[PDB]
Amino acid sequence: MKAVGLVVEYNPFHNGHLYHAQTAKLQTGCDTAVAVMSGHFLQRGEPAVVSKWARTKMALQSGVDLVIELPYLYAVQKADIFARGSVSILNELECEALFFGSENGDIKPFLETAQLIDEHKHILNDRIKEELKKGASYPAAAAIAFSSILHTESALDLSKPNNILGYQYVTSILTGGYPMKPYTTARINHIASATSIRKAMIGQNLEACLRFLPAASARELAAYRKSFGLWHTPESYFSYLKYSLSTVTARELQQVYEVEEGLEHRIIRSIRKSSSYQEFMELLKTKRYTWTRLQRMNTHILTRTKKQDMQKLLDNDKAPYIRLLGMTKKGQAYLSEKKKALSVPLVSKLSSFSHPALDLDVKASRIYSLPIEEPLRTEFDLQEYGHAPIRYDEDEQHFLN
Amino acid sequence: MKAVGLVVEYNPFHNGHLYHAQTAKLQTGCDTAVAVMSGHFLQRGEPAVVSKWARTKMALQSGVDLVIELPYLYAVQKADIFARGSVSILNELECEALFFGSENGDIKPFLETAQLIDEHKHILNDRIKEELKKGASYPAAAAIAFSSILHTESALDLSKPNNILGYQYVTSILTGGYPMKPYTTARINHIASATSIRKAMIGQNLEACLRFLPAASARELAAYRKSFGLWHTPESYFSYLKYSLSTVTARELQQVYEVEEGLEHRIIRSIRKSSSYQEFMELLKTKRYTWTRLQRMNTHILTRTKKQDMQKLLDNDKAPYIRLLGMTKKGQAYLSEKKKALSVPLVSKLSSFSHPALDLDVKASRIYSLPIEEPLRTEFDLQEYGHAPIRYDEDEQHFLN
Ligand SMILES: Nc1ncnc2c1ncn2[C@@H]1O[C@H](COP(=O)(O)OP(=O)(O)OP(=O)(O)O)[C@@H](O)[C@H]1O
Ligand SMILES: Nc1ncnc2c1ncn2[C@@H]1O[C@H](COP(=O)(O)OP(=O)(O)OP(=O)(O)O)[C@@H](O)[C@H]1O
Repeated sequence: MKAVGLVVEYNPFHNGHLYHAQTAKLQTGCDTAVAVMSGHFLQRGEPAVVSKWARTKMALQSGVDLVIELPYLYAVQKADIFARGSVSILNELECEALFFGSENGDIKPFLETAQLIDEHKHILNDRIKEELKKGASYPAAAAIAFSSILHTESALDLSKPNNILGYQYVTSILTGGYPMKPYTTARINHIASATSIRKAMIGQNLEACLRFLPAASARELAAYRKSFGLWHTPESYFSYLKYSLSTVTARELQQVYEVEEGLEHRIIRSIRKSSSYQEFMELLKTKRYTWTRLQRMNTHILTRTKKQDMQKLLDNDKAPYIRLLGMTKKGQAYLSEKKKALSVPLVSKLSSFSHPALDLDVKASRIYSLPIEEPLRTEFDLQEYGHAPIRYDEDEQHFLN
Repeated sequence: MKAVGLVVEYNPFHNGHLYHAQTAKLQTGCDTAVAVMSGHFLQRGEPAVVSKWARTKMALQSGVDLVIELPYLYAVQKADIFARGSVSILNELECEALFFGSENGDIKPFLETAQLIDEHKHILNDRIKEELKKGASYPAAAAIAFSSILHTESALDLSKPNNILGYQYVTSILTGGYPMKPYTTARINHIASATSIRKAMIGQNLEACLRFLPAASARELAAYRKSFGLWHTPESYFSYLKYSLSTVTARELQQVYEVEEGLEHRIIRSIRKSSSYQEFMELLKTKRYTWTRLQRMNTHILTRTKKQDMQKLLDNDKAPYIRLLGMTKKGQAYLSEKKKALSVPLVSKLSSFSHPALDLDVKASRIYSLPIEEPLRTEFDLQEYGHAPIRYDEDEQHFLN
């Protein structure tokens, strides 16, 4: 038996994510779907509207076999590091394939571009050279080099988000040396975006988005809103970011991952007079910082992650551990087969390992749950250490916990 | 001009404080009352019920001519350190008189006990070490070495808080040889304890205290809760203690003022499983910590005040500046008469002067607004800067700002 990897934030799990998990198998030919998922803070820098334990329960019912956490180390990063770490994880798990979405059903222009950029990298990087000399910025210089080779209309659209993610997936397998086959199909009960679906529940109104949500999801959601009493938004953390930037020194704020040299001063001026995450971000955005990148930096400023430590962990060539959130009986079976071949530990309960990348995952949790009104917060906190992998039986509805 | 020094924290200012301010000017023959008081976080360790700005106005309308902030540096401290710098600042302002209420209306056992203990201070450390070398503990060997004297019928229980602080103002004066004469009287439309009042306001009673609280003071409290929607309590900050203990390693928390070696692990461990600030404490209790010492510590954790910060600042034998919060007609002329005499910065606008001890007070003023809901909180943080030091017209009630 053979495995198809999916890189997913599942924010939340909806019918579209279903179209992914089912097409993957049919198109690749693998009877096993393994997803590596961003746990509590995602690639664009925002918190998951629900815990990674809940979203696991949803995915395990909707056709994913193994749910592995994408360590925070790799998860809050722009696409290439995100892809590098997530593709390493799928590599560790011997997935025969990688199934990623774009607005194209075709895996070809991802391929053709990759080599082109793979082979021209010298020409390219020598072409970035010449341009800085003319006094242009680096993004300028980079844009000028790309366009010489890449203005041939291939045409890979490096705008459409998930295509960028596709390119870096294909990229990472290529410089990785992984025996992995990238697949893909076109994105599209017509299906809704995860975004618009989020606004729904955020408006307290989860009823709008139901037909777009698989059944298992709605309950687990309703159960999560019933269990812990909120849905999680970025504005839930503003109060704690405001504490963070209060209790730090501009020398200390310089060392937080993604705070570039000099910005820490602008950072502190803005936060004092910022009455919302919205306003704060409004005072923050620069030419040097995209919207999303600020959400990333702000999340780091939330977990108080230092550059040096982050540099330490990125230097590792492979995922430090395999963090097991959940599994079906196929998942369990696929795992126990390959487990002996896993070269890094397999974490199910947190007492089975100690690594700096994992405290980071645990810390992210302890921060993530802050919005839950006490005592309800503390019950939640028992989960990271408490919650053992969630086990579903595809012979319907058996959770064994 | 003659001024009487008042060492106070008005939380709130009650009938015991109003009587204490009028008898201050009566019994000490001074035309002016100068108060040094804790701004936002106090000696007992807890947050002020209401901002230093408003509590100032319960004082100016109750007979205090001048109000200076006791910096966090001295304010949140053991009673030996607290008394020292309060007295230090009142002597800086050239107060010729000091006035404190007490469980012992008698200064004489205070001047006795003080003059008594130094006469023997060699006899003590010997009986201490003689107990110490015999395996006795610190407070035991001291309680034995101290009960080797003083233990006559005199009482003056220094098991009583007022006698403790009172002995400590007097000690700082004698040991300092200040030209400032100390005064005391016993503790007695009515009069209650600020604490039994406080717990009465937490018990959803305000006008209940109107028997036990003056007009201005009661006028001032309502308009606060009106604007910011709260009275500040220790629990209110619990979420920020969780959050702050959730980012910090053992080593770094180890470096926090008043965190004893190895107590970090217990703290980090205890905060996890505590769904209440009260629960957080019981777990933390070890005989080397009183409850106040544990409350004082939770403050230094919140504000992230470090041992090296503190000891470096505690070391000096003078006060770093005079922060002026507010004043009367009388108070102004006194500040104008003694202005040129101050050997340290008179800080009216915060803009004028920056000092690490000053950095500390503002950091505490930012931590103080945190339970306040925005947009109010963002505006509350305006007060530490663009607030003209308050001024009030003694004769027929006018604030000039
Ligand atoms: N309707 C859909 N059609 C095709 N692929 C989908 C669909 N919904 C999700 N996927 C795929 O599922 C995987 C995980 O999705 P993820 O949680 O990252 O959402 P997303 O596609 O980024 O959301 P959005 O569509 O709002 O941009 C990705 O490979 C994604 O392309
Ligand atoms: N009712 C009272 N009788 C006598 N002295 C008082 C009274 N209230 C306050 N004082 C004195 O006024 C001084 C300033 O007190 P502070 O503002 O520190 O409050 P406190 O003494 O902690 O409160 P409490 O009055 O509840 O003990 C203290 O030294 C205290 O002894």
